[PDB]
Amino acid sequence: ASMDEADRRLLRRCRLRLVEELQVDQLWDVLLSRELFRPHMIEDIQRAGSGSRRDQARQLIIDLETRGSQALPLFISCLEDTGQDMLASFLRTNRQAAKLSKP
Amino acid sequence: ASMDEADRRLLRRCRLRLVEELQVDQLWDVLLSRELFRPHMIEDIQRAGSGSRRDQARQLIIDLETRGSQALPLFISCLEDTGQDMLASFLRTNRQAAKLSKP
Amino acid sequence: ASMDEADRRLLRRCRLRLVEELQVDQLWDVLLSRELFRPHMIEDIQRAGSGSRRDQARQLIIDLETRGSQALPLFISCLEDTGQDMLASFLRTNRQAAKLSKP
Amino acid sequence: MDAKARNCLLQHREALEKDIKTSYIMDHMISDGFLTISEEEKVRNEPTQQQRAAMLIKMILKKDNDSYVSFYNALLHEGYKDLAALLHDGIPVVS
Amino acid sequence: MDAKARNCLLQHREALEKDIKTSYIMDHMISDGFLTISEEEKVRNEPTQQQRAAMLIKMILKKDNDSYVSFYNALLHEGYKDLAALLHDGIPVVS
Amino acid sequence: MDAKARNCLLQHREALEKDIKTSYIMDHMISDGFLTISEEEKVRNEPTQQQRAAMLIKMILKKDNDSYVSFYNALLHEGYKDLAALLHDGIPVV
Repeated sequence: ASMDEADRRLLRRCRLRLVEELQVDQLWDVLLSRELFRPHMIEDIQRAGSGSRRDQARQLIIDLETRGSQALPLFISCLEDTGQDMLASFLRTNRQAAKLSKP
Repeated sequence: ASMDEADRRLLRRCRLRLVEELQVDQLWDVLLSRELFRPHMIEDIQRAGSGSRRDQARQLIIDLETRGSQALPLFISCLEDTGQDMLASFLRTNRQAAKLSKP
Repeated sequence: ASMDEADRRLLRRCRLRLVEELQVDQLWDVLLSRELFRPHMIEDIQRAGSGSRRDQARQLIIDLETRGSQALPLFISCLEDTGQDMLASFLRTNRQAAKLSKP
Repeated sequence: MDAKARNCLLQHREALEKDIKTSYIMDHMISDGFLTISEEEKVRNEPTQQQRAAMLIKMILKKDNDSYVSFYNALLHEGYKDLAALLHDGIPVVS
Repeated sequence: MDAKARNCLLQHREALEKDIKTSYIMDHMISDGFLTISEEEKVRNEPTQQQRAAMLIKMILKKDNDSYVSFYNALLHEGYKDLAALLHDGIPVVS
Repeated sequence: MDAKARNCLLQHREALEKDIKTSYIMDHMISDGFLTISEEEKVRNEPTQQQRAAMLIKMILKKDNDSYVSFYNALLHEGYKDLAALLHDGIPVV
């Protein structure tokens, strides 16, 4: 029930692309429904930095590292059912590739 | 080759004038197409404060100080590109007046 | 001499009636010429919310509390100038009533 | 306020936060006198609608009975008939 | 700054903080050159009109007479006539 | 980190401290890997911009060569061309 070092490595390696392309507008309700984040934490995500969607995304992927070993699949699914297809596919692909690359 | 203190002094002394007269509307595109700011920097500056022209202008001439030595002349060129000739003439007049007056 | 509590309380009490009846369509110039605000402040009050008459009126009576002691009766005078004799007489007679009762 | 009323509001929190437009309601509550300019500021200081609603309810929870009643009356005066109905059972018994 | 001035400013600190809007004043004080970009940023980070005003005055209290006068004229030019009148008695004279 | 690498950093620490915006830089430095969420948190929690810059630089000094390189690349990617050029003549080859 704790996120792997590889997943953290992934969330940091693609920090730029995530912060660039994450859409957090339709994401909240699903994030709460899928039980990925607690309401307190989401409340803090929305208020991180300047309210800029950018830094909201930043704090989101930062707080994602403290949500267990099932955080990335659940998050990617949240991306999927909010119409963020390409981002989902990118994360999924890079993640699986990362898993396969390490013996 | 960071922005010299004379230019900074200039941007600060004529803060009122700038935030009152500056037309940031058609200015964004020009600011980008002269590479004064990256796009996300522009969209960050655009949502500063209440989003009013005054606030946007304020954050613009505040963050302009960090863009380099030729940031101010470039900005004046931007002002001339958007047809804000009075203001640009004012800025060139006072910049030249300043750098010729030293010591 | 900031605006006394009786006046602020009087503005908050009949806040509804104000954001309902008050026509702001002509107020601006009179607000400017009686020195309650300055131009950029008027711009702010006009941009506030969605831009509807209700939102504008609301932001107006919200900001009015910060304009000093005599800010309220001055405001009332403006109502008298734009032909809003009714609302003006209401606010004035109610303020006069409030002043004549203590504790 | 009374634990019963608090329980009612909490019982219909998510129900309220999806439908309530804070502006008019806060106008009403300010007129009634159970909402200050500062509180209205920190509510209106939120970018989205549901956030404003959340903050507003979050504040009303710490207040007293007359606040609850003012809120109910606000809901009822502004067309929110069914939400007001939802809060009707939690209205504190009078005395 | 001088004792009399500092005392005046303190004595009217809350009256100031209830009304003034830093966005307007700080432009003037920046222009005059008795307020820095950093200090301005530190004030702007505050989440409330009251809190911002408070941080601003906190900054100014550690400054010289000229800064006080700048703040005063800043109030004057932005229509805060009453508060200016309040700060007027404690304006350091020139001999 | 190195001889004239860090010496070049101290040579122009003022401009760097008073110009750069740590928010934009730390993203690149994270994505490259030469910075951590903990350090990023340590830098993000500073009142002013120049203090964030100063903290970030303090952390850079303790790090190594490839970190200097990534810092350069961040500055260049974010449009700090002047400063990047001012840092160019300080890149090791180790």
